[PDB]
This record gives sequence, C-alpha cells and structure tokens, in this order.
Amino acid sequence: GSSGSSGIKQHCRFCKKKYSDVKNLIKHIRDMHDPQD
Ligand SMILES: [Zn+2]
Repeated sequence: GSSGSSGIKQHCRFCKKKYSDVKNLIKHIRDMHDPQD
C-alpha cells in the first residue's frame, strides 16, 4: 500500500517496555518513573 498507520508504536526510555501509542506510554512514565526534575 502507498500509505498506512506504520511506525506509530513507542518505547520506555527507562525500563525498555513497549506501547502501541504515546499516551499509554506517558501514563506508564508518570506511574512508574515520574521524571519531574
Ligand atoms: Zn518504563
């Protein structure tokens, strides 16, 4: 196909886990790591 929703999946920079979108990754970061400083 000439176009599609490819490459949208994301990874945690702290614990190297994976998510199919950025918003569930941001919730994971705020719940498990919280890089506030
Ligand atoms: Zn993580």
